[PDB]
Amino acid sequence: GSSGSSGLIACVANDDVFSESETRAKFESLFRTYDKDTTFQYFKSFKRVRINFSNPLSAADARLRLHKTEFLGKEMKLYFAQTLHIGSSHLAPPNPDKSGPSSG
Repeated sequence: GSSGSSGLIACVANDDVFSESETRAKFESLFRTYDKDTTFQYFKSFKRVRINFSNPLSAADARLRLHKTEFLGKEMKLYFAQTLHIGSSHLAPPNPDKSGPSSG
């Protein structure tokens, strides 16, 4: 699966978590602790946090180890990011180009 989806949309109610103060870290550590290549994307106003992982494994544990779990006293939620971007078969791409794929 060259291009696989391994993200998670964590919904936090603590408006503070959306600050550089520190409250944020705590939230990150929760996931970061698992994977180090995990990326975090905070969306102000949308009260959403997209956490991308390096493998479809951690993403799972990140849910059980989190979610409803009372995060600092406030219950947080987590949804499985549906795919990456719009799919569906469309106008086939133009002729390919020279390339040398490696093993996997």
